[PDB]
Amino acid sequence: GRMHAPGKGLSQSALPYRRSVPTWLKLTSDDVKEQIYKLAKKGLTPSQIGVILRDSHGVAQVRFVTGNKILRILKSKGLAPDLPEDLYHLIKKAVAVRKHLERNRKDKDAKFRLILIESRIHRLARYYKTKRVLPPNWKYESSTASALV
Amino acid sequence: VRMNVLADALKSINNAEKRGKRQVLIRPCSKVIVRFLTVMMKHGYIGEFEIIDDHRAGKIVVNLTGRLNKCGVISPRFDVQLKDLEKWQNNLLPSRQFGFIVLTTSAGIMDHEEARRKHTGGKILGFFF
Amino acid sequence: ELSRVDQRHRASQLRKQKKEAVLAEKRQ
Amino acid sequence: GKCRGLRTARKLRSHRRDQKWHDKQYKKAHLGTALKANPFGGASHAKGIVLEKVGVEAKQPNSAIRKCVRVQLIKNGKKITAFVPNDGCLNFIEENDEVLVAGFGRKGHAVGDIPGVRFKVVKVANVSLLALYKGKKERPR
RNA sequence: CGGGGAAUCAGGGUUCGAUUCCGGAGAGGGAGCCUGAGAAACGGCUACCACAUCCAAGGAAGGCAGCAGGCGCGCAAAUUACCCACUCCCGACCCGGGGAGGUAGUGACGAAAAAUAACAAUACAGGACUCUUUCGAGGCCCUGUAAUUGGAAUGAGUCCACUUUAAAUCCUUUAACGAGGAUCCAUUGGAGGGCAAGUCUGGUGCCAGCAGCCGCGGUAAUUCCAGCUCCAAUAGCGUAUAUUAAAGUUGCUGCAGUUAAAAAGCUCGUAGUUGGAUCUCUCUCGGCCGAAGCGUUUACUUUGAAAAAAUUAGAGUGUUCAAAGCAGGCCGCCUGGAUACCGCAGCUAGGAAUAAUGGAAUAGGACCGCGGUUCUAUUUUGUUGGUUUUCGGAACUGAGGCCAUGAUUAAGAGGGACGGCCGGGGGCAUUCGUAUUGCGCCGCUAGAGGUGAAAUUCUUGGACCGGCGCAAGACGGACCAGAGCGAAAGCAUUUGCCAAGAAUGUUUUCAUUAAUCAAGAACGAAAGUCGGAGGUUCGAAGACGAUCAGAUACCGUCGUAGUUCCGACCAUAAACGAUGCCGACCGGCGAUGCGGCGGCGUUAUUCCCAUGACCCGCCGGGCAGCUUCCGGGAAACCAAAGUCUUUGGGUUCCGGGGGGAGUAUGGUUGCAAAGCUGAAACUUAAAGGAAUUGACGGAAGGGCACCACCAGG
RNA sequence: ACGGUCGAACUUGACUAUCUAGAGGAAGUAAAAGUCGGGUUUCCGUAGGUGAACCUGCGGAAGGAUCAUUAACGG
Repeated sequence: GRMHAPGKGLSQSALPYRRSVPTWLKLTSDDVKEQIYKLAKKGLTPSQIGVILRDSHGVAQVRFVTGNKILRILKSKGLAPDLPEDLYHLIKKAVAVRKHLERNRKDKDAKFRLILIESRIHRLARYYKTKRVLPPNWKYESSTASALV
Repeated sequence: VRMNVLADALKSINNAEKRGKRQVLIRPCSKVIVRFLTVMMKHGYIGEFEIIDDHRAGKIVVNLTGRLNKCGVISPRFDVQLKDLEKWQNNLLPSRQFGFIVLTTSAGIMDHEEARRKHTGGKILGFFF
Repeated sequence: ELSRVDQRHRASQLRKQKKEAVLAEKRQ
Repeated sequence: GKCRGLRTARKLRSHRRDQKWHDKQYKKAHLGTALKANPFGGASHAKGIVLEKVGVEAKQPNSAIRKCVRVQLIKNGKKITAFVPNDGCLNFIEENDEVLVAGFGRKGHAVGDIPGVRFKVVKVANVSLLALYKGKKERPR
């Protein structure tokens, strides 16, 4: 069941039962952490770093190899951005829909989906305010929206 | 969404008892579910079972005998003092001769007669007969 | 009737009227 | 379905009182307009003065002229039609005499053939209709 | 007025509590005061207001919601009696006083007990035991009629006395009198059904009447009015009204919402409610123990102490029994005057499952020791003035050691990435297709139109028809399917741009961020309303023509608003699955749409490789279908409308017999139309739902007959 | 007696709410037998037609009786 859609997908990952590093992976945790460091220096989200490590380097799961997950490694090194990844992408999508609605005035479908994206942004910001990742006075504004991205 | 995993487990066990199946798969598992099924086992009602450990919430395969008539959860978990347990075992149990209110107390999860013996009260979880 | 003071005023008015009639019929 | 939580006592009692207001007896008892429209003012009996005798036609399948009297109640002045029960009992009533009236049976509802009549006379000139009908007492004037 | 409590009640509950015990309040209405320990006192005072009393007319006096009593009011309620003897209270007080209170009077509020006969012999009558094949024969009880007998036994009454008591009355105790049925005489409601008890007799004749409800009465009334008889309760029994149970018809236990009353048009969303796995007691002071912290805190559960008496439950106890009461029992003694229950909140001390919550992630984190800065030690520097006694304690700090140093997992929960796709999803621009209508020119002709018939209409200034063009506005057929997409309303000509989106794939990321939602918001067919533009078709209103005892709708020609666009409003539909949303479980099947995976083969004129089009199987979410004795249901039917008296997964709206009525009125919104919210008086015994039979069809097909016809006599 | 204070109550307008008299207006009821005399399947929302009914326009429902046909598509 999707949160704002009538669909009910089952598309998701399935981790194996084996939590151990495979034998053929001849990488220490240190080299994997350094690879994460250079990918962050290129400038990417933790999801993109995980995908790049999965596809090309044979690292099936970073937290089985290093013992920590990617954004924590970034935050301990100091390369994590100030606003979280999913919230940043939600704001960017809302900004794109805002630009399209400033272009086209009669599009009601865009207005409806814009309302949905704003609601997702508010719920995620409420969660990050509870967990003290965002500042408590953080707020999403219609006008000062593209300044964050 | 899914709440009350004990309710899911007891419902699936009942619905396979009415169809007369030999084994039931209940997912997800819990400590509360395991203590409940243990209580149902020690009175010969449910039978011997397995806990499958996937690294998430596990699954349980329960071997069934044809003995269970009704397996039920009472939700919410009402606070049951010992003075008001009699009204509960009048409302839920089919006889004074058999059937069980499972309740959780600070001595553990038990049935109502053991709570009478141990002189405690608790919260109602279910009943089975 | 509404407004409790108004309905008590109405009752006092009606008492005065009927009691005036009684005092009329008792003088004769 | 019903909310069944442990902290839902306020929703349950609020919903019960709002939905209580949809009952006919509860609304007739507790809203206050049925007691203000009742000629008796919530009394089992009332005393009145006969204004008229009236013959009221029975509802369609029965055919009769039920004998009633139009009375004016002493305490509030409201007007009532009241049935006089047994046969020949209308001859005991004259115009402008005190009449004790009770309910007919159905608590504000019309009873039987007689249309619109909620009331029956019980006493005339402080002797009962039963003693007058069975010849046990006599009425003065 | 509030509590204690009362009525009812399976369990949960509903209703009452003016009222004698506890608390408050007030003395006609306010307001102010004196005195006093205490009063904003009222059987104290002072005003005003409203009442009202005596007056010699100047003045004077008032306060029953104390006891009795009266008027008034009403459906609704007692004596203008006796006493301080009891219980207690006041005073200077063993003595005085008390309408407090006690005692009688009234008293069918209500509660307890309890008469109106009992018996025997005879005469009929049953049922049993014995003997008889049976009939019968008896001694065994029982029964009423007794229009039969008979004495026994009593109180109701009348009445001395004792007793009781302050004096009495009553009760209790006692002499005398007191009972045969015309007396010492039982009522009140009923007798069709519900609901026990008559198809009896006379009267009445849809009248009079009865009848809570169904109904009875119109000439044979089981129902009215009576007579007889029977039934029910009984010193009581009817009626009216409020209220409780019946009512699982208010539903927490525990209802319902496809077709019976009922799920919001759709989606977002705050409060509210609910929320997935996960973790097994000790250092100092005092006598093995007491002190000191406890332990992140609770919620929960068990204990304890506190919670007036009366009431309620309940122990004891022959009030002559009982309702009651708190007494009593034994030959001066012996004893009683228990006990429980007493929500919630608050004190208390154990338990630690369940459920919240916290504890180290810019490490200014623990535990040890090594140090610094500042503030301080109340005693050891005999008596001191002292600069210093030392020691020891608090707050900011520098490194070091030490911790297995410190991050539960990755939900067939959710969000976000990423990948290749997919679709009448949306917006803007653009392309095309016919047809229609109009216009121009050309051809040939007198009709063309409409209808059931016509007529209105057009038309040789040349209609209709045929041809070649031009324009305008509309609309995107067939292809088009139980196919797709969207939150719903909805959505179909090409191309390009614009931004979204489900599903699928993933050994990606975050890690509970979620579900459902009062309030609040976005969108919402058609019609309609304000502004502009446009008008091809169609077309409400409207005009004509036709049509009739009485036609004012149907029908035909014409035609306005509209129908089209752009910007605003409006917020309604049979806005439908007449079916909330989210999660789980309970049978089978093969088609289809998208995505993915595995695999022989055929095809891209035998394809040179991958790739598309087909073919076979699997997986996932979709639109549907078929099959089923899963189980449900009033059923029709439904794999949900199932997992429901074996009743509890979370949550939203919402119904409560039919009408009056979605009406009035108020509020709010709208330019208006209207939308949302939404009664009551009154009226009514059924409205309604699913099935089941088939009178009569003015429904259809057949067969037969000179009592039917045909051709005739 | 001045002043203050508490403060009943009074007077005047407004906003009310009640009680109680009323010229007249517009109705019904009983008395006058007085005078004259064919169509629709069933609906929904909206607009028009003289208010509603009903009819028509526009957009929706079924809560309205599926017969027949359908294996090749190659030369």
